[PDB]
Amino acid sequence: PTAREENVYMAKLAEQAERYEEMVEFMEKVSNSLGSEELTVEERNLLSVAYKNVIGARRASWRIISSIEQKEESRGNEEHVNSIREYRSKIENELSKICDGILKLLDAKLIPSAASGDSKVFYLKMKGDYHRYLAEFKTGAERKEAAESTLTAYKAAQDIATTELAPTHPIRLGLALNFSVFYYEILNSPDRACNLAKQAFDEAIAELESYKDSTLIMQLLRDNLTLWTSDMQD
Amino acid sequence: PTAREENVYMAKLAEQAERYEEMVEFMEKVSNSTVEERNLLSVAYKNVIGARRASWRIISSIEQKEESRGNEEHVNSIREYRSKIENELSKICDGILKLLDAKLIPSAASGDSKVFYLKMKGDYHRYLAEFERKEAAESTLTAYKAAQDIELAPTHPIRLGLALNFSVFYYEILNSPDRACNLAKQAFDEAIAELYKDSTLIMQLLRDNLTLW
Amino acid sequence: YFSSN
Ligand SMILES: C=CC(C)(C)OC[C@H]1O[C@H](O[C@@H]2C3=C([C@H](C)COC(C)=O)C[C@H](O)[C@]3(C)/C=C3/[C@@H](COC)CC[C@H]3[C@@H](C)[C@H]2O)[C@H](O)[C@@H](OC(C)=O)[C@@H]1O
Repeated sequence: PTAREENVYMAKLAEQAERYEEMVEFMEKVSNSLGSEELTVEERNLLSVAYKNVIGARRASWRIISSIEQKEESRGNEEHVNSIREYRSKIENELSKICDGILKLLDAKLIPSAASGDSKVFYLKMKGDYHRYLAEFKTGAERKEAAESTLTAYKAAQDIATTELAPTHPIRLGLALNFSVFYYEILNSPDRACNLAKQAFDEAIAELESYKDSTLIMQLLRDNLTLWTSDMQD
Repeated sequence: PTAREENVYMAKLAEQAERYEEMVEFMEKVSNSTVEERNLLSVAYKNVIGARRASWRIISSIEQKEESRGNEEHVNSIREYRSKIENELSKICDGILKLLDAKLIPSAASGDSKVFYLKMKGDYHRYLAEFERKEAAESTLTAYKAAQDIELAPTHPIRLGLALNFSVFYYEILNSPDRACNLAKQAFDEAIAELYKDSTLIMQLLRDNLTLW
Repeated sequence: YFSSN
């Protein structure tokens, strides 16, 4: 029962009990004890799932605050808007730290120490995810340089995915799904989004490792495509 | 737009954005100076304590599972993690019990306000009774008793919410389905004889407890 | 808020 086996196990207790912030701290201590050695497949997923649930709740709250704000601004009730603007500012500064916490961990050790192609596309995609989450709320010059880092990290992940990983590889299908989503809402290009996610979907159908894991993304890819292609408006 | 009005508006943003810990703090200042505000402080604290207790149920299940298999070292880690979770339950219950004791319960003027505050006292004491327990259940029965004594129709929600919360305290904490059902059956039929969307929500939950008990 | 992973 080493200290590394202690924190990997204690992360599953915070994961099972929805104590995700502490689950991040446990996996953070797992990473900040390694030189040029990378995390195992489970430890890799653990940390990423831990940060996923954390940033997911913060994002949900931000979308809700932005929506209520844009209604009060649509009404013109200014004394309420100034309060929602201040409240959203607090949420956005947390998101800065949450993305800073993983990006400065991806940039420091996870990406350089990635040896296999599976870990390269993994940690590269992760960078794009949290840089894309910054582009959701950041405005002005920060948004431009955020989507720059989102597009740059997603592209390098695609080079490694298209030459080393198989089309049905989860790490590759998930990369392409996030890639298409980045095109649709952040760059507002449906054809750049659809052509990337149609290309990646059909190469998984043509080629077809248990695919229950992959087909979960294949159902989320086709769902995205189909609803986009529909002429109706969100 | 007074300062008290801003807290009611600010708690709505915390209530809507599923950020419940701050809603208690925004409503905490308002108390240190209405019907909706009474619900605002109740709902914010209710979800805060609900999140912590649910984690403890799975932790106790995860720690009892390892004791069944026999993992003294794994069980030690779970019990230590459980102690930190229980330590949070004391601070969350300490704030609500101190808020009601110092100002809320004493300043309760109407009879409908006295039942609602003493019910929260018995509720937050029942949270202390799940994990000292003899005093917690004592303060739980003492709070639930005077809230039953203090003058309204059974259909009124504060009475039905108290009768359901009190009927559950006897079943799980005191292990007495006889005296518990007699409280839920007496409170349910008295609401049907006198008879509501807010009241029937508890009336459907009163039956769900009795029909499976 | 389209699907993502
Ligand atoms: C380790 C903890 C848990 C959450 C139980 O692991 C769940 C799953 O964790 C992995 O699944 C990942 C993965 C998911 C799979 C698509 C499906 O997993 C399950 C359990 O159904 C869902 C998650 O979003 C997760 C963890 C994340 C990603 C994400 C990673 O970015 C770097 C993009 C794609 C997807 C990858 C990592 C999936 O491979 C594994 O590949 C799965 O096992 C196999 C054979 O694929 C395992 O079931």
